[PDB]
Amino acid sequence: STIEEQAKTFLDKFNHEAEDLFYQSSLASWNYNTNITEENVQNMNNAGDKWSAFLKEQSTLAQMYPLQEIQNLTVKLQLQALQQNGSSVLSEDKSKRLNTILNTMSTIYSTGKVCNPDNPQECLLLEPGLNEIMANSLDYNERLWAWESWRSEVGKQLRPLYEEYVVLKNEMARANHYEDYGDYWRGDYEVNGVDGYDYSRGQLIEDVEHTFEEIKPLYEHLHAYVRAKLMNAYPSYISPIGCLPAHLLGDMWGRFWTNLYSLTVPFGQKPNIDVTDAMVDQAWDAQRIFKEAEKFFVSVGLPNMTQGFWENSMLTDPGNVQKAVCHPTAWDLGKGDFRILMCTKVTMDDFLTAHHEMGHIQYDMAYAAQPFLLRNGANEGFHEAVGEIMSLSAATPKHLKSIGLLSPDFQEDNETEINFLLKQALTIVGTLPFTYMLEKWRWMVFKGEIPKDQWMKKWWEMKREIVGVVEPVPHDETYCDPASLFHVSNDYSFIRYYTRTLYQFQFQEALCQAAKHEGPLHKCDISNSTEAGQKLFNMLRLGKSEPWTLALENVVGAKNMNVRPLLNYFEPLFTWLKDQNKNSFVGWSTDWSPYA
Amino acid sequence: PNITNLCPFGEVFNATRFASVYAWNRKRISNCVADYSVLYNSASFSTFKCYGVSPTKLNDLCFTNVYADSFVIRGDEVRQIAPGQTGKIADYNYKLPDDFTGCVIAWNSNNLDSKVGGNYNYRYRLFRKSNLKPFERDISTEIYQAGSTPCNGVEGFNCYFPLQSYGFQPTNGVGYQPYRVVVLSFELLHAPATVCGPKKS
Ligand SMILES: *[C@@H]1O[C@H](CO)[C@@H](O)[C@H](O)[C@H]1NC(C)=O
Ligand SMILES: *[C@@H]1O[C@H](CO)[C@@H](O)[C@H](O)[C@H]1NC(C)=O
Ligand SMILES: *[C@@H]1O[C@H](CO)[C@@H](O)[C@H](O)[C@H]1NC(C)=O
Ligand SMILES: *[C@@H]1O[C@H](CO)[C@@H](O)[C@H](O)[C@H]1NC(C)=O
Ligand SMILES: *[C@@H]1O[C@H](CO)[C@@H](O)[C@H](O)[C@H]1NC(C)=O
Ligand SMILES: *[C@@H]1O[C@H](CO)[C@@H](O)[C@H](O)[C@H]1NC(C)=O
Ligand SMILES: *[C@@H]1O[C@H](CO)[C@@H](O)[C@H](O)[C@H]1NC(C)=O
Repeated sequence: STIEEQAKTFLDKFNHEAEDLFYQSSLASWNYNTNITEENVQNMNNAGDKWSAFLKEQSTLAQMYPLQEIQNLTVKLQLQALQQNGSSVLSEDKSKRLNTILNTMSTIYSTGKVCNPDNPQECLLLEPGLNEIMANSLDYNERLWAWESWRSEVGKQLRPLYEEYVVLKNEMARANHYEDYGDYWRGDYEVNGVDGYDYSRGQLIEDVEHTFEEIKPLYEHLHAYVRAKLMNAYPSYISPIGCLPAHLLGDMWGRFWTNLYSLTVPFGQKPNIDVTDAMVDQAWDAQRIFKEAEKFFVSVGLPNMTQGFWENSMLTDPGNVQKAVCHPTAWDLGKGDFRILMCTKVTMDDFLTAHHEMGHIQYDMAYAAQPFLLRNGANEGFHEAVGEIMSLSAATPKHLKSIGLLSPDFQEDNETEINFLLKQALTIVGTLPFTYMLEKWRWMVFKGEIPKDQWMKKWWEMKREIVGVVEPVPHDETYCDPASLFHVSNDYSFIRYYTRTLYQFQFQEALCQAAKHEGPLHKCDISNSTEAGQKLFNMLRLGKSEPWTLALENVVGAKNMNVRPLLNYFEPLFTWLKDQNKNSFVGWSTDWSPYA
Repeated sequence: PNITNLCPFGEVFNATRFASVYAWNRKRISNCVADYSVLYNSASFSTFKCYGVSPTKLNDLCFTNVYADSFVIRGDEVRQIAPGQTGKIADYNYKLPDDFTGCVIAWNSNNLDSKVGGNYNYRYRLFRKSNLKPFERDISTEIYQAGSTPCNGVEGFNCYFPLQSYGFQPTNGVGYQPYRVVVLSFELLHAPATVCGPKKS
C-alpha cells in the first residue's frame, strides 16, 4: 500500500539476493588471495562483475522509492545507501575514462621501478626499496637520491593523470548533489534526521582543525626532540631553527615515524619489552598465537571464534608451491563466515597483528544480526579503531606477564615507560599532522581553493606550516609529490586514520574507566573485565544502524570526537619532552634554513 | 506380550531427501508401536524441544495418530519453529499453533544438504498477503503484489516472486547451515488410540 511498506519488501528481497551474490564474490576473492592462479583471477573477475552489475540494477530500481515518504530510520538508511548513483550518473565515455585512469594509476604505482642512473641492469621495486633503504639507511645522499628519483618518475607520470582525475571526480560529485569530491568523502560522517545527534559535512573540517590545534603542542615538542636526535645523527644537514628534511623521517613519505625509534631512543641502555625470544623458547605456533588472542577476547566477554574460522582460515604461509598475498587481512565473507588471512611468523608484531585482526573479526561478527546493507562500521574510523584498541591492550606488560610471555620479575620503571610511550608517539602522534595536511590539501584541491599551477607551492607551504617538514630541493609543477602514496593514487579516503587515532584513545579511556583501572592510561589492560566488553559490545552490535555520534555516546558519553584521551595517554611523555626541550627550541621556522 | 510392528521412524529421520520448508512433508503414522526413547537417547539431534508433553513419559502414553512434518531450514530459523514465535518461516512458511502438543527435533545437516557449488534445491516462501494458519501448506507460485499496480504474471516493479532459495554452502556459518527439522504432532481424538508405546514385560 504505502511507499514505506513497498520499500521494506524491496529491502527484504534485496538482502536475501545480495547476501548470496556477496558470499560468492567474497569466496572468489578469498580463493584468489590464498591461491594466485589465472583461473582464480578469472573467477574473481566474473564474480565481481556479477556483483557490480547486480548492485547497478538494484541501485537503478531503488531510486523509484522517494526518500521523503519514509519515516523509519533504518529503512531510510538502507535506501540512502542503495540509492547512491556512484559513477553511474556520469556519462559512459567519461565513466570509462575514469575507470581507465584509476586502473592505469594502480599499475603505475604498483609496477613503478626506479634505479640509479648509469647502472640500469637491475632495478628496485616499491617493496624492496621501502623495507631496506628508507627504513634502515643512515646516508643522506642515498636517501635523497631514492626520494627524489621516486618522486621524479612517479610524479612526472602521474601528474596529467591526476589532473584528469580531479576534474572527473568533481564532475561526478557535483552530478551527485555534492559540492566537490571532498564533500563526497566527508559525507561518510554526515548524520541527518536525528534530533540532537545531527552531524554535518561542513562540521568535519572544523572539528579536525579544533582537535589538531590541541594536537599541536605535543607534536611540536616531539618534533623538537626528533629534530635534536636527527641533528646528532646527521651533523650539518638539520638546522636548530628550521624544519626537518623530508627524506630523513624513516619512511618513504613521512607517514609514520616508527623507523626512527633506534636513532631517537631515550634510554638505549634499558631493555625493550620484546617477547619474541620467549615465544621461540616455548615453541609458540601461530595456532597458539590465535588461541591466546581468542582467550583475550573471551576474557573480556566477547564471543569466541567459530568452527569455520579455525577450519577455513590460513594462519601460516602455505609454502613455495602455492602463492598467497602476505598482507594480514580479516575477511567477513558473509553468510556467517569469518576468516583471517595472515602469514603469521613468531614475532611480537605478528602477535599484535593477530589481536588487531581478531578485533576486526569480532567487530564483523557483532553486527551479523543487522541487515545486509547496514553491516559495516558506523563510520570508517570505528572499524580500524576497534582493532587498534586490542593492539593497545595486548601490548601492555601486564598482559604479557599474565599470559606468561614476560618474566614475572621484570622491573617496570619510569624509563621503560618513557621509551615505550615515545615509540607509540612516533607511530601514532607522528602520523596525525601528515594525515591532516594531506586531507586538507586534497579537500582544497577538490574545492578549487588551489589552482593547478599552484598545487606544489601551496603543498610545501602547507607541509612547512603543519607538518614542519621542508623539501630537500624545490619542486616545480611537473612533479606530482602527493600521488606517490598508495591511498591518494588509488582513490582512497585518508581522514579515517585521523579519526581512528582519536577514536582509539576515546574508546581506551571509556573501557579503562569501565574496567576500573586506577593507574596511567598506557598501563591499562581490559582483560578479565566483563563490563568493559559489555560497553564495547553495545556499540559493536549496532553496526551502521545508528549514527556514529550515538555510538560514541554509547561508549564514551560524548557526541563528538575528542582529543583529551590522546593527550592524557601521552601525558608522562609530554612532561618528559617538556623537560628535555629546555635548551633546545620548540617549534619550527618555515624559512629555508636547514636546506633548499 | 511379545511386541513387534514398530513405527516407521527410519523413513522419516533417515530419509535420503527432505522437502522444502514451504512444501513441507506430512506423514501420518498410525497402527504401530512408537518407541520415542530411541529418538530421545540419540546424540545426533541438536534441538529436541518438546511442547505440551515431556519426553520421559512419551514412551508410556498412547495417541490416536502421529503427524511427522519434515522440512529443511537455516540454523537461525530453528527458533521460529515454536508456538507464538513470529518470523518469515512462522508467518509465511510453517506455522505452529499456540496449543501445540508435540516435539520439534532439529539437527545440523551441513554434511548432506550442502555442496561446494551451492545447493539451491531448498526453497522458502518470503512473501504472502496474510500469515499462515497453523498446519497450513501453501504451494502456490502466484506473483506477490506489493503495490497497487497489477502484476500481470511478470516480476516487474513492486511485484516479486514468492519462493526464494537458500544458498547452502559447506563453509557457511552455523547460523546459515542447513538444519533438518522433524516436527511430531500428537493428538488424542475420540477414535480408538492406536499409536502406543512399547509395554514392558
Ligand atoms: C591451489 O590452486 C591449484 C591450481 O590447480 C590447485 O591444484 C590447488 O588444489 C589449490 N590449493 C588449494 C588449497 O585449494
Ligand atoms: C523499522 O523497520 C524494522 C524492520 O526493518 C522494524 O523492526 C523496526 O521496528 C522499524 N522501526 C520503526 C520506528 O518503525
Ligand atoms: C541517480 O541518477 C539518476 C539519473 O540522472 C537520477 O534521476 C537520480 O535522481 C539520481 N539519484 C540520486 C540519489 O541523486
Ligand atoms: C566457544 O565457547 C563455547 C562456550 O564456552 C564452547 O562450548 C565452544 O566449544 C567454544 N568454541 C571454540 C571453537 O572454542
Ligand atoms: C624516574 O624515577 C626516579 C625516582 O623517582 C627519578 O629520580 C627519575 O628522575 C625518574 N626519571 C624520569 C625520566 O621520570
Ligand atoms: C584473567 O583470567 C584468567 C583465568 O580466569 C587468569 O589466568 C588470568 O591471570 C587473568 N588475568 C589477569 C591479568 O589476572
Ligand atoms: C538414522 O541414522 C543414524 C546414523 O547411523 C542411525 O544411528 C539411526 O539408527 C538411524 N535411525 C533413526 C531412527 O534415527
